[PDB]
Amino acid sequence: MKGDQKVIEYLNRGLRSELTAVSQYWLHYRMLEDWGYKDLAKKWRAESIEEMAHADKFVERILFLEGLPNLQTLDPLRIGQTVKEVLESDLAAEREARALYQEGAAYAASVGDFPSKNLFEELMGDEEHHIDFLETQLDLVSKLGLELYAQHHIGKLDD
Amino acid sequence: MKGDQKVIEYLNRGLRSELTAVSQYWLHYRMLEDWGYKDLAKKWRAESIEEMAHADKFVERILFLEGLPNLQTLDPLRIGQTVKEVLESDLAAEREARALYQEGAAYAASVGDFPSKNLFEELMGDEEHHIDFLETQLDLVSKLGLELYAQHHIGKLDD
Amino acid sequence: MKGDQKVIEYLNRGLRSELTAVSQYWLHYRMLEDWGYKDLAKKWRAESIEEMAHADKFVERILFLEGLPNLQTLDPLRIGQTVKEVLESDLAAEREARALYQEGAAYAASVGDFPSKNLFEELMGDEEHHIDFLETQLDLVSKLGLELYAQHHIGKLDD
Amino acid sequence: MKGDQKVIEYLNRGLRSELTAVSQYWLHYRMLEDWGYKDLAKKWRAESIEEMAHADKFVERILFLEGLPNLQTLDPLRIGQTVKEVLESDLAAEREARALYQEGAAYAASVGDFPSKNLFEELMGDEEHHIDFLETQLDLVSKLGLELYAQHHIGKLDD
Amino acid sequence: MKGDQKVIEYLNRGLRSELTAVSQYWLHYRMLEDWGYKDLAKKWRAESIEEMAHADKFVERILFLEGLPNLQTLDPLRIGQTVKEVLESDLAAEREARALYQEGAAYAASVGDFPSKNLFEELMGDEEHHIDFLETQLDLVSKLGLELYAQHHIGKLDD
Amino acid sequence: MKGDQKVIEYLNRGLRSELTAVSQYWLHYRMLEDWGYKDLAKKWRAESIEEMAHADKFVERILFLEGLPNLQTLDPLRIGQTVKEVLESDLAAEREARALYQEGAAYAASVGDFPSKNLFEELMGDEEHHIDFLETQLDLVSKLGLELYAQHHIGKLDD
Amino acid sequence: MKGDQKVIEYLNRGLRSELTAVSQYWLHYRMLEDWGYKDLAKKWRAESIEEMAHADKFVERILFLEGLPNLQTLDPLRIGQTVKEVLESDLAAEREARALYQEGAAYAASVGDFPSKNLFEELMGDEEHHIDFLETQLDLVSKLGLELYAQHHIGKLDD
Amino acid sequence: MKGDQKVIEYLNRGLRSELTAVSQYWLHYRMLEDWGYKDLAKKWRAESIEEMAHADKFVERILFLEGLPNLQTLDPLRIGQTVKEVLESDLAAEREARALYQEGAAYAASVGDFPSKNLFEELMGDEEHHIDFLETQLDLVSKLGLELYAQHHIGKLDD
Amino acid sequence: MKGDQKVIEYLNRGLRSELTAVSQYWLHYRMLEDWGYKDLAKKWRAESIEEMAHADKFVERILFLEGLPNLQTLDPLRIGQTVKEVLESDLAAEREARALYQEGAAYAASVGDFPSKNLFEELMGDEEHHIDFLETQLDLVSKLGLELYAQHHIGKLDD
Amino acid sequence: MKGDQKVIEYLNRGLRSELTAVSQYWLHYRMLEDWGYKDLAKKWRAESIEEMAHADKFVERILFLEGLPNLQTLDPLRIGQTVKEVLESDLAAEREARALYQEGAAYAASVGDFPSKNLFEELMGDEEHHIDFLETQLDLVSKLGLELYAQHHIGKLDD
Amino acid sequence: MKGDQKVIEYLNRGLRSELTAVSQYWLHYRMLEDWGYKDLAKKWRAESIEEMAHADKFVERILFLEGLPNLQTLDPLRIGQTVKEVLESDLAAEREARALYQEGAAYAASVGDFPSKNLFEELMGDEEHHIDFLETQLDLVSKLGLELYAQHHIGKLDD
Ligand code: HEM
Ligand code: HEM
Ligand code: HEM
Ligand SMILES: [Fe+3]
Ligand SMILES: [Fe+3]
Ligand SMILES: [Fe+3]
Ligand SMILES: [Fe+3]
Ligand SMILES: [Fe+3]
Ligand SMILES: [Fe+3]
Ligand SMILES: [Fe+3]
Ligand SMILES: [Fe+3]
Ligand SMILES: [Fe+3]
Ligand SMILES: [Fe+3]
Ligand SMILES: [Fe+3]
Ligand SMILES: [Fe+3]
Ligand SMILES: [Fe+3]
Ligand SMILES: [Fe+3]
Ligand SMILES: [Fe+3]
Ligand SMILES: [Fe+3]
Ligand SMILES: [Fe+3]
Ligand SMILES: [Fe+3]
Ligand SMILES: [Fe+3]
Ligand SMILES: [Fe+3]
Ligand SMILES: [Fe+3]
Ligand SMILES: [Fe+3]
Repeated sequence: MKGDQKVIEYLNRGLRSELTAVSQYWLHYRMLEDWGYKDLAKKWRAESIEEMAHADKFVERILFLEGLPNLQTLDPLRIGQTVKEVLESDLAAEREARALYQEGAAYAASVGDFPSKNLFEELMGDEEHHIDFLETQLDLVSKLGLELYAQHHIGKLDD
Repeated sequence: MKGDQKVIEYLNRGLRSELTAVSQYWLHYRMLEDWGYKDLAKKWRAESIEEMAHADKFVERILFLEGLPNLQTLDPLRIGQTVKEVLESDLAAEREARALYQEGAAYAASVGDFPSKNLFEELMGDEEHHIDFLETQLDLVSKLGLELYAQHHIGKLDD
Repeated sequence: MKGDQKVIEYLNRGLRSELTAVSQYWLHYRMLEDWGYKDLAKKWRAESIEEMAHADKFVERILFLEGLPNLQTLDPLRIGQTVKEVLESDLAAEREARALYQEGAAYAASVGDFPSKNLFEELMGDEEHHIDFLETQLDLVSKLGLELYAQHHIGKLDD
Repeated sequence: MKGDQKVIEYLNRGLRSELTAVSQYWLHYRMLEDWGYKDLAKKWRAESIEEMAHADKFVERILFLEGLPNLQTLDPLRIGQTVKEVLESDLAAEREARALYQEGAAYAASVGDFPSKNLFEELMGDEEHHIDFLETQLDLVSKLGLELYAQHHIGKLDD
Repeated sequence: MKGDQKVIEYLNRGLRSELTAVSQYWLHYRMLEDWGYKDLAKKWRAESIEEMAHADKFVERILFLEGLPNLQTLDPLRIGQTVKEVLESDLAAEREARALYQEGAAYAASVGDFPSKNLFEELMGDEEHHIDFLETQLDLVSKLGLELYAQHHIGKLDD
Repeated sequence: MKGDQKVIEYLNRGLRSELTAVSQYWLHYRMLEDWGYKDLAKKWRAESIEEMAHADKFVERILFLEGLPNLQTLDPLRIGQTVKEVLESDLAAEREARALYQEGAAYAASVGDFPSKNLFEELMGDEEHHIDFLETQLDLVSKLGLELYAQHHIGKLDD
Repeated sequence: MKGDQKVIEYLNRGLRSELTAVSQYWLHYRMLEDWGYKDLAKKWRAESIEEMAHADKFVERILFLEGLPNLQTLDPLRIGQTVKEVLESDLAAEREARALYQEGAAYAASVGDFPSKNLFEELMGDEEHHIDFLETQLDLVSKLGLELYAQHHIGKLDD
Repeated sequence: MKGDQKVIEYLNRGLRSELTAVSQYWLHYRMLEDWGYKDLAKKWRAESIEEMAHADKFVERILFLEGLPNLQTLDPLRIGQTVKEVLESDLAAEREARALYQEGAAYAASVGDFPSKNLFEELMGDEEHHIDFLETQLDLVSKLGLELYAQHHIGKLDD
Repeated sequence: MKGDQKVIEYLNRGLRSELTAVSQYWLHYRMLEDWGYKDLAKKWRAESIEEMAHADKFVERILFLEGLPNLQTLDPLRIGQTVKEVLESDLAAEREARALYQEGAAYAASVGDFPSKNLFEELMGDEEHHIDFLETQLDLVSKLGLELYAQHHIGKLDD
Repeated sequence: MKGDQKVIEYLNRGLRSELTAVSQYWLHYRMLEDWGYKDLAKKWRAESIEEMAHADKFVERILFLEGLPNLQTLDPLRIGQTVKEVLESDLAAEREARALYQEGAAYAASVGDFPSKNLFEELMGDEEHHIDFLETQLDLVSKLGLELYAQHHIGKLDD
Repeated sequence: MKGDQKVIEYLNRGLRSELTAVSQYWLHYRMLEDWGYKDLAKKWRAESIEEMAHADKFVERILFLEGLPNLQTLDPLRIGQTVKEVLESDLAAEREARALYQEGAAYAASVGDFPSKNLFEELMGDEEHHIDFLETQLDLVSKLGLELYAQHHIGKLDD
């Protein structure tokens, strides 16, 4: 069905945001695993897979609206080299995603593309849940210190 | 609860749209069965039953808002006499439904009737899924030709 | 995440509305049980627990937006002393809740806080379902009289 | 059955005390969840639900004794801004509940209302168990320091 | 163990009160069955069996305290000739049982026989639950009229 | 085994009584169903089948005693045209059956045919149970009025 | 159904007999338990519950015959203070019950009330089974002496 | 319990009748098996075991009534030497049993020993069922001839 | 929570009383096993374990009230050298425990420590059940002689 | 079987050692629970129950050897008031138990009482396992500090 | 492995002891069965089978140590002709076995054959368990008399 070109543009900007989140969370999952925080690594793997679903939803909507999904590039990655830097890096990216979806939802509503508006509003609520999670971890690092926070999430050793 | 009269009017126009879709999909299901495309007939039966649910949701909302649901008339039916004409007939009807729900949702939002707005936005997304399906079938008829497309969906013979 | 102060205010006004509904439905459940209408008492218990979930959703959102949830006060209770007065008391409260959520949803939409808007629109639809229920009971009391209506819902005696 | 008016006043004071504890524990559950202490949040949610049952027990006894349960107001809430302050706030409240139920039980015994006396004595023992739990948490904070105590109860990360 | 003689006299008075309630409720169960109110008959059969357990509890305590249980006589029965009269007859009896157990409990406490005090307080609470049930049935008769109340509890016809 | 001729006569008079009861209850079952009292209709069907068993027991005994069972005629039917007339019609027939079996049992005892006496005494007790049922329904119609009595037994609507 | 007045009198005399047996067996069950003969106590509990069923059958028949069941008084109790006196006390009561039922059955037969006759003949056979049991226990006490007889039935100690 | 001496005499005459039936049916079972009519032999074994139960019931009643059961002698056996003679022999014995029980039941009723009367009336009905069976077999031999009747009941050959 | 010092002294006296009962019953269990009365040994083992739970209840309450539980000493043990002496020794001890808990409960009530009062009243009732058991065993020894009583409880031989 | 008197003395000294260990571990279990170290409390409860088994084994052996078990007194308790003092207190007691059993085993071996020797050698090995446990906990407190050690064993909060 | 000759001698003396115990317990099992004490017979059968295992353990060890097991002769049997003589006979034999194993264990320890020492110490402990059993039975015969002791163990009659 031919879609509004500017909505398609916002969907492709959202696709690039999600592809950045997928790789930034996956690399941070494998860095947390390499550092030995196996329970933090488990959660970051699961968050990267949640963003993979979001990327797919954008690809599907762009094709339905007869646009061309662009998966060639990502937004710049932010790679942390301590557990606190990983939390901070992912929080900054997720704030930028939320603001993009707020703008995409308002734009789509202004042209009557309510199903696209509802996809951006659904993803904006999911990114505020990711933000809540990341802010909470940084709250614990502030109140307990980074070493008590991270030690709690080392996890179990493999068989 | 007494509703906005113009919202009730949009809900009754949507009810008439859905009653037309129910009968137009059911007659096309039974025409596809009569022609021998039993897998296409199965899908059209299921789409007619999805529109029956949509009609019921409009009847329920109109009564809650103390209006009088009107099931006496349908919009003009479009009856195809080849498989491609059936696809084209149902696509034209479903585009008209989507545009009605886009307008009903915007109107209800402008008067603060957010539950009615959300019913129209939910049905608008479901009709874009029906549109996607119908456009895809016409894409296959364009790329393969009608006879290869239809032959694939003849289905199994009855016991 | 720091939220819009006026949205936080609407969420706290909604929290007070729900805390009033929880206690007003719970007291009416126990009054209906004391009067012997055990099937009406069962339904009012379940409605009070639905409003407990709504109160919790407001507390969670206010904290996420870094506000301070205020559970200290309720709106004035309306306590019925006949079954019809209980129906009327709860209907008047639920109409006031619906109108508050309609205004909170419109305000949050105007500042781009779409997840808060969607929480108010979800609760507004749930309160219209509660309104529908309460209006229907008062319709039956109007058409049958209070004693036939209430006698039907006396229920079973305890073992 | 018409009850002693002063016993009904103690039962209503108890109802206010429990309504305060329900909301103080629930807000503290959601604050501990917001801060990331998910095992402390689980336990405060369960203690709030224990106080909801106590509130219900008072509403039921007041109606049986033909009084009017008053759910309009709470005692002043004490909201803590650190985990230690939440423990201290709830301990102060629960000490005041215990002393009220000690007095309610003695009064009801002095007028022969032994079923009400036994409700106040049952709830006094329950509040001493709550007091023992909160004193134990403060004892751990005193011996280990707040950060070690609170880190132990961060809990597991959500799927 | 040799008991206080006056506590054994209160226990025997209680035994007579329960034997009266067993027979008054059983005759009323069979009268309600004879009249055709099979759901009211089921409930009075179960209340009679509850009073049989109370009678047994008194026989057991009297023998442990080395007294002689007296089952020879009952208090005067009150037999109702309409459903409302059966409710009133059993309410009057149960008010007299409650007042006896209030006095038995106070006496036994004053001589330190706390296990007997606790048997009388347990049975006083049970009789207040019976009193609450019978007051509730009379409340329904007052609000709906006897015929609507009794018709609801006719029950099902036997296979 | 050749039986007493006069006992055989009483057994054949009892067979005619039962054949009348079978058809009078079956026709009243189908009249109650036609009028919409489906729970009364269920009970009357079951009572007609109980009388079918009684008819068969008479046929079996008459043949054992080498008599000729006569199923050609019935006693005059009493057909009610309101629910109260159906109750009254069946009560009058069942009183006549009971009196016949009382006389048959006394006659058979006077000639030493104790197995026939015991068949009449067993059926006389079963007809007093049917009488008890019918008297109870007429008691409820007297105390509640016919419309409250019958409305309670309308039953459930068919799928 | 209006019954023979003198049959009703015999049924009420039988009801008083059974109410005496219920309480005399229950008190002897609890005396045997208090003395430590737990297997004798089990059997006496079960015999008291058999007499409770017999009392109920008299109440049901008296109401069917439109009489007034009288549960106000018992025949004089016979309370044993050794195991042999308990056996002797219950045997004397049960002989008096059997003779009453023999007379009630003969009277009811003389007026044609065969269902009442059969209730008295059924209870007379059950009381001869109780007599057989009690005579057998006294036979064992005669042949073995009371202490060997009673020691065998001390039973098992409670967990 | 000391019984009526003449009732005891009738019970002992009935015991002798049953002991004769047990042995006469058992010998005929084994003669029918020896002749090869295995289905007739099965039925005669089962009838002999039914008479064993009847003999035991007489022994039990005689002892309860403090008489001395006499199992020393039987009534003269009638031994058939063809299948028809076996049927005829057992029919003549069973007619004599039925007449004895008719007289025993009338005698016991005349002295008020209703439980003994009911044992004789129960056995008289069971012997009329045995008579019915035996008369039916002789009816088939009369209508089909002995060889067709007996051939049908040869049965299956043993593994 | 800081407790009343004199209530803590009664709780410690109770703890000493229970520690004495645990060891007196356990030594008596092993003496009855040594003598071969295996069913009496099973029951004394279980009563000792009941007193272990009572001891624990006192240690828990004393620590909650911030006292120091004293397990260093026992009251003087009474060791029996025959089965009758073991019964008498344990009865004397349990009478002293019961009187202590009667006094502890009255004292705690007089200072408003109702949870401690209720622990002493619960244990007073439990010790009256122990007293009833031991009095019953002595009653059997008095009526049957010690050898018949003890032989019944020798029990089964081990595999 | 009459045992060596000095072996019996060593068994009674061992019984006193175990009774001291039972109460010292049980009081420390309840102190650790009161302080909030629920996983340490679980382990100390289990160790106290292991010592209860050891006490019982001494009672059984002393009775077999015809001695008199003495449970009247304990060795002086050592009560810790920090987690490290509890570990130290129990280690000092368990070293004294091990040395007693080493001496008892050598003595019993010198008089040929090999089953008693093997009971002391079995308990000496079990007390070295308890020593190993306690030394390991004190090793962790030395290497990590008391607060890290104890925080790890706080455990889970109760439902 | 070639063993110490004197250890082999002690093992063969122990084998002869066990073969004597096997046959002496088996003959006493069958004498107790013949006299009718079926529960004593069951226990003696099981004890004979325990000694069969002990005999086998000696045969196995003697062969491992390259000796020649000698099963040709037994020690003199002691055959009781009353239940008390059977108990006394088996106790005297088992005391002699225990003393032999005490000496065998000390001898084997003196030559370093610790596995043989441990076999003798294991059997010495098992024979002290058999001694305990037998002494206990003789204790019961002393306190109750032989006839009360033996009557308790007559057991159940065979199907
Ligand atoms: C802050 C105000 C309250 C909040 C946020 C709240 C929240 C909740 C929630 C979320 C549940 C369901 C718990 C679950 O299923 O896991 C619940 C249960 C319950 N609440 Fe409340 N509640 C509140 C006030 C009350 C009041 C005022 C009463 C009665 C006076 C009450 C009585 C109950 C009872 C009895 C249940 C358990 C119901 C059952 O298990 O069937 N609640 N509440
Ligand atoms: C009117 C006099 C009484 C009547 C008609 C009566 C009737 C009954 C019936 C029919 C049951 C069996 C209920 C069932 O299984 O559904 C029963 C149970 C019982 N009755 Fe009575 N009863 C009477 C007096 C008593 C007395 C005087 C006592 C004791 C003082 C007693 C104690 C019990 C107990 C304890 C049971 C339940 C037994 C169990 O569940 O194991 N009853 N009674
Ligand atoms: C004579 C001193 C004692 C002896 C011989 C003893 C013996 C025993 C034995 C053998 C058991 C396990 C029972 C079974 O599993 O069948 C046990 C259980 C128990 N004991 Fe003791 N005990 C003694 C003192 C104590 C003391 C002083 C306390 C507490 C103050 C105590 C508290 C318990 C509890 C609570 C259990 C049951 C534990 C459970 O079921 O989880 N015991 N005792
Ligand atoms: Fe995303
Ligand atoms: Fe995200
Ligand atoms: Fe649709
Ligand atoms: Fe559609
Ligand atoms: Fe709500
Ligand atoms: Fe609501
Ligand atoms: Fe509370
Ligand atoms: Fe609390
Ligand atoms: Fe009661
Ligand atoms: Fe009651
Ligand atoms: Fe019939
Ligand atoms: Fe009938
Ligand atoms: Fe009876
Ligand atoms: Fe009886
Ligand atoms: Fe027979
Ligand atoms: Fe027969
Ligand atoms: Fe205790
Ligand atoms: Fe005790
Ligand atoms: Fe130990
Ligand atoms: Fe240890
Ligand atoms: Fe051996
Ligand atoms: Fe042995």
